[PDB]
This record gives sequence, C-alpha cells and structure tokens, in this order.
Amino acid sequence: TELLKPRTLADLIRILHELFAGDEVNVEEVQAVLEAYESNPAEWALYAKFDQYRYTRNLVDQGNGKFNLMILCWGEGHGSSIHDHTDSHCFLKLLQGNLKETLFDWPDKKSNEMIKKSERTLRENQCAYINDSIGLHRVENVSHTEPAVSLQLYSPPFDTCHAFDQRTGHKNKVTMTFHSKFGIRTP
Ligand SMILES: [Fe+2]
Repeated sequence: TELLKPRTLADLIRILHELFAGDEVNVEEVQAVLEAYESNPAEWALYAKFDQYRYTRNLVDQGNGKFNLMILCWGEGHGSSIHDHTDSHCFLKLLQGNLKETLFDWPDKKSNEMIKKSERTLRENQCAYINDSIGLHRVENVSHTEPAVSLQLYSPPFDTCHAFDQRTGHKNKVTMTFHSKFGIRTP
C-alpha cells in the first residue's frame, strides 16, 4: 500500500509486481500508478512493433502469472472488435496518440443491434479501466495521421475474449495471440 512515481517503465514493472503479490488487487492503486508513469518512447520503443493491417499485441512482462503487461500498436484506422475481458481487470494507458473507447451494453439474447452507451477519447498518459461488469468496449485509433501506442495490463491473464457482431449481438470466441514477446517477434 505504498505507491511512488515510477521513474521508468522498468521501475513501473517492479511496482506492479509489488502490487500483485497477493491474491486480491486494489484497482485504484494499479490505475493511479499507470497514470503516474510519464510515457518515455526510448524505454518502450523495443515493444512498439507495428503491423500495417491491424493492431498488434506485444507482451512486455508476464507478472509471475498474475497479470499480462503488453503494449498495443494501433495503425491509424485500426480498431478492435467489441469484446469482453474474460472476467478480468483491464487497464489501458495511452503512451502515444489517441484512442476512442466506445462502451456498449451486454446485449440481450434477442438478435437486436447493440447501441453505444457512451464514448470517450483517451489522450496521452491517461489510464482507463474496464471490466466485464462495466460493459463491452471497442477501442479505435481514428486518427488518419498519427499511430497510437497503449500500455495494457490484464489480471488474471487470459488468452480468449469474445467478439460481438454489432448488428446482431452474436458473440464469437476469439483467441488472443502475440505479435512479439519481450521484444522478440513471434509468428
Ligand atoms: Fe479491451
């Protein structure tokens, strides 16, 4: 329950280990610390590996199996589908550029179009939080000129999240994969 400003991404990763030592998690302490790290591109550029057609997930640290810490690279116009988070804590800090998170309601079992609950446009260094009991979201880099990089930490770690047909609400199970791990590109 001691939180200092993390000098560096590596300092950040150490603090996050201390916070995730136990069984439970204090969601606001994790989020305060992410927001406290000033984005420093020289420290994370290794992991900012872009693909031209969709956003990539670059694993930075496995958190002794209590959380995945990854960085996501969004090419301008890249978006996720609408997804849940497998009953998990999900933190998203912007390291560069801007993303637009659109919050949706869990659809009812009718084949009816999901409609936006709210939206908000995250700017650099802000850290947002979502979990399944808040709703489904969809992050997008709607910029046409600038890429986005975001830092994200999920606990527990999960490989599979669901994708939601926006018109129907029908879900499909999707399996997350990694563009790189620890700076190393994994096909
Ligand atoms: Fe998400």
